[PDB]
Amino acid sequence: VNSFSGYLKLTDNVYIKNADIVEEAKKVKPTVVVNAANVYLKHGGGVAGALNKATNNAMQVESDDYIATNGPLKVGGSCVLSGHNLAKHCLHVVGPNVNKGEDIQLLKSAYENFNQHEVLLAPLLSAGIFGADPIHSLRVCVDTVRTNVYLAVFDKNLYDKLVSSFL
Ligand SMILES: Cc1oc(C(N)=O)cc1S(=O)(=O)Nc1ccc(Br)c(C#N)c1
Repeated sequence: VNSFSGYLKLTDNVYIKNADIVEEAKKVKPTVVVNAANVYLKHGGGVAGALNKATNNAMQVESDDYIATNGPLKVGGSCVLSGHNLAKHCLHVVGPNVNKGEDIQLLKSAYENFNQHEVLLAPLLSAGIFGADPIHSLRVCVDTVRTNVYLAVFDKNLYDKLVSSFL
């Protein structure tokens, strides 16, 4: 038994809730929150900017030190950093950004990073301002992640569309 509440069961291991991932992280303080990162860990907008804002920019400060030491991530890759006030850890995962010309096949590789963690709070990857179809992202998630994933979908009209079209 874990502390996630109000989620709809999608599979044996995938759950989905119409909620704001930041407000969810603040309430649950999960072991792992996933950030929809870019390879530079530049948290301007989307989930990244919202998570970073909720950390009072501490996420960005830590991220800049990480990049200065290690260089950029790979598209499809990840790194584990602090969760600051939101979670024990933040798993920064780089899903391909369609609008930037990044290959969509890399979405499966991105979701494979989730399998290194028993339980995660996560957004959908590669959707929103990353430019790919959210129904597709949910399908890849369900077909790739084997650990327990709690998906927070803030967009009300999208949440309903994802549930109603889920096979
Ligand atoms: C409001 C919304 O729209 C879509 C869509 N395909 O239009 C997804 C979402 S989300 O907020 O619920 N989760 C989410 C996940 C990842 C990213 Br990156 C963003 C952004 N930026 C948002």
